[PDB]
Amino acid sequence: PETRPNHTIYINNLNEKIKKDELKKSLHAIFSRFGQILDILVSRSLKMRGQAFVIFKEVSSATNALRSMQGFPFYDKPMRIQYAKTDSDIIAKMK
RNA sequence: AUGGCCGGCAUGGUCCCAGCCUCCUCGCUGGCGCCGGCUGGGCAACACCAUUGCACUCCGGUGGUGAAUGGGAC
Ligand SMILES: [Sr+2]
Ligand SMILES: [Sr+2]
Repeated sequence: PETRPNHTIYINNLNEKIKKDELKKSLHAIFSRFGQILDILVSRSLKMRGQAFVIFKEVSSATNALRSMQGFPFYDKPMRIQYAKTDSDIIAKMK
């Protein structure tokens, strides 16, 4: 099943050995160029490890980010990027 | 002494220097002889195992101390 365009991109296949704080910092280092980021959500729990949500202010940023960085080698692993299924809370609280 | 508790045995002492050791006051006002048994805390770090997982509620499991020695002064 495919996903529809979204403010938020969902990244998985991330290196699970990286600490939350550093992972957010690094993700920002490479994704900020695509547009203003509202937040980056990372959790190292059993269910949510290896994954991240990057919440852009504009959908065009998310879209550009998804196209350009698909398969990007990151901590020695190719990034897999999709649109999030649903809107992040940060986004609902505006639009 | 050890995260806490006990037993067998060995071993002259107090300082100074260097090297090493550790999940549980990484520190020079901790520790670094032999062997056996009992037991608590915690995944914070570290390691291993499992996990490819769509969140906006912090939240998988297991492991270790079964550790580390030389030199000088009195
Ligand atoms: Sr110790
Ligand atoms: Sr853990």
